[PDB]
Amino acid sequence: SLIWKRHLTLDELNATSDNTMVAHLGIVYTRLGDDVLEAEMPVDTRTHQPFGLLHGGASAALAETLGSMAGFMMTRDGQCVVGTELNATHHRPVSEGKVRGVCQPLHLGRQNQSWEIVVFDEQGRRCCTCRLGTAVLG
Amino acid sequence: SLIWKRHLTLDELNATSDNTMVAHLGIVYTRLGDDVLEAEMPVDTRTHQPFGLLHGGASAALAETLGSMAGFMMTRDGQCVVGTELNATHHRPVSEGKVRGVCQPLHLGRQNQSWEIVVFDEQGRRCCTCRLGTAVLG
Repeated sequence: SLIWKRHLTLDELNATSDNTMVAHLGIVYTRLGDDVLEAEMPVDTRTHQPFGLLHGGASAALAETLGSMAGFMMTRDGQCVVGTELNATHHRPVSEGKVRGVCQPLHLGRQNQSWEIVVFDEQGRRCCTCRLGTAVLG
Repeated sequence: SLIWKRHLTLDELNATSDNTMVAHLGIVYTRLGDDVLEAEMPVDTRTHQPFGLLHGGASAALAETLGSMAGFMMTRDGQCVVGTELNATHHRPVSEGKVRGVCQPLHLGRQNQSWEIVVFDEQGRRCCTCRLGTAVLG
């Protein structure tokens, strides 16, 4: 079932990243279903931590990016959304290729929402589990 | 697939609650699958907050109870687990009847573990989403 209130295309979605942290990290929206939003991010110099692994901060940023956008797509003209609470558990390390974030809703209220964001490595293994709470300012 | 390393019956599981907070709140283990554990808890004077609704602290207690026991059945003679990090998002209110918590693994490590616990009201509606990290000692 389609849940989105705002109907946009991937090209339009990616156009919002221009000149923001999203583009600075190479995050690209890659899939938009009826009730799910996906984006991929590279594991290189821009998202690395000392030893060469994926920085725990990059995964967090990817999650915050997806939850905010999905939340936005659930609002109507004149409304706005803002990320209020974030938590994340780092299960496994990643050192090469790209990771893929999958965002799905857990609760959709008219005043606030809760989104799940699981991050997988190119082998399909879950490397990070996050949850983001948002507030609608509409 | 069977994940448990300790094999116990629901009868044995409930017997461990004697003289603990689990029994004090009337929590009962109600289902044990290959890779899942469930328990139910009453929504009454024992678990209410001053305004007559289910106390968020009770939902949190049900979750820590579930993740801890599942963590325990994941260890062998001599070893032990301990809850280290817990978070919870309260989505919807409940005031009567009972709630049901469903616990499943997110990550099973030789040293760490991460468990998902979702709590539903009698209508099958999600009322709270939690995640508990646990450490395995030995």
